[PDB]
Amino acid sequence: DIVLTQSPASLTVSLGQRATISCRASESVDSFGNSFMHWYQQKPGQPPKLLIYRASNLESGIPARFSGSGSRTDFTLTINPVEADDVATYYCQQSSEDPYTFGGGTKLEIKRADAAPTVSIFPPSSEQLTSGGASVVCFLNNFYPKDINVKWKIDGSERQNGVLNSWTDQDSKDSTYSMSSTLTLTKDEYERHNSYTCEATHKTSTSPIVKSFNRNEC
Amino acid sequence: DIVLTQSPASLTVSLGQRATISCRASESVDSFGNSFMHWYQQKPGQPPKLLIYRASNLESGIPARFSGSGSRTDFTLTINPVEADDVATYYCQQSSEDPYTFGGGTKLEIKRADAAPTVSIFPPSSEQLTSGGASVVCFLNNFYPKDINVKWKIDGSERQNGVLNSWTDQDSKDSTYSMSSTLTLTKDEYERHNSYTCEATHKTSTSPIVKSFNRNEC
Amino acid sequence: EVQLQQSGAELVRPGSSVKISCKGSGYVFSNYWMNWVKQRPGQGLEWIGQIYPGDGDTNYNGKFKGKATLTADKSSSTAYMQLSSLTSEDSAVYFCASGYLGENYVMDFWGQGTSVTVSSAKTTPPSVYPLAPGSAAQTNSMVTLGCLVKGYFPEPVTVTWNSGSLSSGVHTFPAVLQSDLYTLSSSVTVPSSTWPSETVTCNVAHPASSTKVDKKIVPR
Amino acid sequence: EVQLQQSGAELVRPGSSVKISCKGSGYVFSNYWMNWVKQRPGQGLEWIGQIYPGDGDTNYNGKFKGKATLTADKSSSTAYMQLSSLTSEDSAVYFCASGYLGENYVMDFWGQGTSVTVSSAKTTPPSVYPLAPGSAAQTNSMVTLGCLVKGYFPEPVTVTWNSGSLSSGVHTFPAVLQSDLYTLSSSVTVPSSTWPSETVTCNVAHPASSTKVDKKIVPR
Amino acid sequence: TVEELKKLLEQWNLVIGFLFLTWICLLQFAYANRNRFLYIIKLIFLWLLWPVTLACFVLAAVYRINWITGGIAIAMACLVGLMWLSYFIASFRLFARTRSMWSFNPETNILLNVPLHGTILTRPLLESELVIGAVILRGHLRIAGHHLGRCDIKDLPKEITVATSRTLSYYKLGASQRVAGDSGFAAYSRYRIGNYKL
Amino acid sequence: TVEELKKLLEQWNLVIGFLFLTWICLLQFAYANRNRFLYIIKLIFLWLLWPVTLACFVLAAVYRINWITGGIAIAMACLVGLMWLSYFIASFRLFARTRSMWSFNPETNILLNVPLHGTILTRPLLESELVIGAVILRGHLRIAGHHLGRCDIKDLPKEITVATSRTLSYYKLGASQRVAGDSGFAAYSRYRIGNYKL
Repeated sequence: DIVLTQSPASLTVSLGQRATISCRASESVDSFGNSFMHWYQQKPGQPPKLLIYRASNLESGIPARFSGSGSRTDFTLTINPVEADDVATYYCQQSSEDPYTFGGGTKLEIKRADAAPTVSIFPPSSEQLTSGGASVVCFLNNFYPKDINVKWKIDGSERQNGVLNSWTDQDSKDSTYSMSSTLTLTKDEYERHNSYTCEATHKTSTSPIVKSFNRNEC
Repeated sequence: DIVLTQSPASLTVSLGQRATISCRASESVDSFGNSFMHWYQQKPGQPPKLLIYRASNLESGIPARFSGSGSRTDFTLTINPVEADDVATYYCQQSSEDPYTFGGGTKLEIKRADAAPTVSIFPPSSEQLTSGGASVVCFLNNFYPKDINVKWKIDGSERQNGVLNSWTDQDSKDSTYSMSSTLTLTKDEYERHNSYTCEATHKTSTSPIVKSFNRNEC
Repeated sequence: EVQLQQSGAELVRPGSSVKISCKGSGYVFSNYWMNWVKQRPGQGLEWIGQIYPGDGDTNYNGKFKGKATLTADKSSSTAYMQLSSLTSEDSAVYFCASGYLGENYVMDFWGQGTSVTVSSAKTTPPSVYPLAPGSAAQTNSMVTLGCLVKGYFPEPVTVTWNSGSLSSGVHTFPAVLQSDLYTLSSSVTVPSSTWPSETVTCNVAHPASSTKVDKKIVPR
Repeated sequence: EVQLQQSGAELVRPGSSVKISCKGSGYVFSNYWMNWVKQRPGQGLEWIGQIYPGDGDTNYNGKFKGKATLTADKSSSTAYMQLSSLTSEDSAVYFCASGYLGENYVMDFWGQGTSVTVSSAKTTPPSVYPLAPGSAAQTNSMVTLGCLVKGYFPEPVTVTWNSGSLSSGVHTFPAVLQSDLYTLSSSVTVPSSTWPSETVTCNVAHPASSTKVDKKIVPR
Repeated sequence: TVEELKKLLEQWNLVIGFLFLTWICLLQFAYANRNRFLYIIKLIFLWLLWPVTLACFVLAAVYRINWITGGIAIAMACLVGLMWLSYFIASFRLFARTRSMWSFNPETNILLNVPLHGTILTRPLLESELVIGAVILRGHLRIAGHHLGRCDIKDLPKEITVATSRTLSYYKLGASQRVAGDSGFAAYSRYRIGNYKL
Repeated sequence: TVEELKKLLEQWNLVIGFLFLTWICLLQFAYANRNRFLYIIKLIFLWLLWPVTLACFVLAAVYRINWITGGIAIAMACLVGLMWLSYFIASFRLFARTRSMWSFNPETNILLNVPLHGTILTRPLLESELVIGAVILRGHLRIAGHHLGRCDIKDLPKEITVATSRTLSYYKLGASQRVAGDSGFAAYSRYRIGNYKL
């Protein structure tokens, strides 16, 4: 069984530059007169899409921006122009022996300009209250890069438990990120305090953006 | 230009027997390694249908009852089983030289049991009378063979002029014939006599079948 | 499914010119040959010439060299044949054929045919008259009816019964020319129980004069 | 146009067996190979085995030898994969791929994927709650709304807005597991003139529990 | 000793002229696709001159003018013996893989073994390809440009391509397409190069 | 006169052994599709031994043991001269019809002259057919089982097939079919065997 290794595991490139992905192999991949090396592109939620077959042939329906290199020990996938729709995970596969082992996978990232996050706090609804609970949700949309954290405090008491974070994948249009922090608590304990605020800090500014509300105006 | 000759010009065969059509040629038809001889079947009102190409190959969609013979001087189309739908005119064509000359054409006839004609006489309609004329029509349906004639007489006076005969082609189901004899005359001259009758004689009986009427009952 | 569709009927005065159309579908029209087979009403088939729309190469027979001109258009996927200096001899039916593999020496599929008439006689609408057994209706085991189509020009005319719902025991007799006018007859037989229980009709369609007649027949 | 269509979602208890379906159209199914690529939710792709419906020849990887059984039916033009002795490790998404020319070493076109979950947790219908800026509606240049889907199992769930007529400024956040239940959130932004001029709604479709909810959101 | 040596020299001149004529005939017309009779004749001369060549070299080695020509004769003898044994080894492996008489043709190194209707038809090949196309053209199968007989789209779902050393490729039916006529496109893609011989 | 005749006989034995080695090498490996260098070498030997064969026959004709061998030598000389002139006539007609160096190959009698993208690619043919199929197989044209390069369905609407004597067949594009991939079926049917040469 050939153990395919990809380097790097994650790569970030500026928009307009070129990307270089290398796939190492355990033993010789080239068969008698053939290479049997393939490169696949998989978007989250979509099946893998074949880009290069036999390490030197472009797949039909694929733009000519993808090219292959290497011979019998290494294989390189090169994308000279990179676009916002090129964000995916790239895999390398060998088909010279019975076990069709796949590569480790390389996630491609796009380096774009910094964008300030959009902070919006949503108080719990009456349907949640009559259901038997109360959950507050903070939305952070259109921010970059990934590195961001949310601080939750109620009446000056910072809370660690009950917060769940969910990061979205990179968009194919503006290449920005979106994250949501939800604090699910009980109804009675929700009304035991007074203030609920969402503080989001990012590397784009030293002062975090704060959204706050109370229960005495709703 | 190759002058293709077919023999016989007309052939009749009993139902269930075999048919043999021969196409003579002026000069050698076979080219360098090929024959370029074709056989076509054309029904009245329909375009020619190719049966055998290269004088030895069956056309797709054609029943296997058609076969070819001969080489470089003669070509024979053989139909071992003959059916009621095999009535048509068969042509032979050469494609070895620039002029694609066709054959003389052979009309295939089916020999069936004798059938007595159905004689029906139709008096002229009132619409014809008010139009300005009067034409009587005699219909002879489901008879065999082709040889038949109609005798027209009015009040014992046999008439030669004004009668038109139209023979129909052989049916593909019962292989019988149909003919119509129309006597177109003027309205006043139509009423100048008394009787109008249609007498049809055939080889199936020595006594002709007569249909008669008068104007004093209509 | 490859197929070939031609135009309808053409009636031109002597000395004029006509342009016959032949188009195909379901295949690359530019890589297939044409044959343009001519058949006189009384004589047999007669080859005219070939044409290749891919490069415009045209081959002729010699007798039609100058009489017939073969042209093709790749954008419209339609082949044309121009017949100039037309006389009464040119009155015939023309068929366009092509091969399955695009060859030129084999004719596999043909067209429905294009009838061309070269005469100075003007079109005359057909007159339809009924034909019934007026004498005594001859109510025997099987009685027959008829439809007369007299005084029309030029060919052809289509005769059916009750919009094609009665195709059993029908005999459409060929028409004969008489003083520049054609006379056609058609006879049909029906069971004695069906007539006159349901009034049958004979349909006449003459595209040359656009005379659509649906005359129905009744007992005297 | 060749294509491959699989089944929907499968939820089986541990120790049971599942039968995944993959069928193709537009090509001769008996002359094309399968690949049955397995991808864990956190790991990458993993080849399982091939099958040729023409003669029933099956090749395997060795790790799935006995775990997976490849069967195909020519009459129904459908390939099957049986996974027995299922555990929590087998919870993954399986893709079936084939080549344009029917080869086995190249995967050109794939399927939409079949998610299989191996757990003892029973299905729980989702509960949908509205999310609005209750404090002061924050009527700034651009205001956003949200739709909360909490307490459902298992994956997946589809969230759209007004039957897909609002696809601009929508962010469907991935769900996270919490006490055998998933919580999903979705945020959408609208111009201040459109809201609350037209009452927008968030649609939720959970085929596992057949809970079709069309909850709409309004200002406090 | 003057006239008899000249007479035998003239006889040898006539003999070498005859052998030159046979050489020219073999190199000009003796081919598998040109003249089967002359191809078999060339094979017979090869098979009978290989041991004659070896014997001539060992005879020219046992005698010598000096100990220089003897080494050259030994080298030529061992070289032609190595070529002889290598040709037999290759032909025997080829005839153990397939079951055709084309295994002994020096003109061909790749052979096809397509059975059409129970008879394994053998046709030569020029290159080893991943996928081999096949057309019908009105019921005349033409796999790799080789006419095999009359068939339609319902072909054999297996092909084998043999080579001199290993390389027993296995193919299968795939990508079947039909037209308005009786033609086709169904090709064969290789899926295994193992399980040698039969 | 004993030892020098034996010495020259040994020299002739070594010479005939060397010529036997060259014969075996030419008949075993010298082929167009096996070794181009050895193919050119075989052509060179043919071209240089044809006049040498003629000269040897006329030399064996001018001398004789009786008036029996002289007639045989004359017959052999005229036969090889006829073969020589016939080969040159055929090759010159072939090279006047096409413009390829394959016209001088004795192994091939039918040649294809398909120009792909401005260069007339020449490939050998085995039989003359009314229609010649062609497959693409993911952008690799394989007319008559001959790989010509990278192309798709938009081919050349003309082909010419030359033969030794007359037979300049002209072909044209036809029956073009596509699949889900980048393959094809478009074949070429002959429509004229006239207008020889160019």
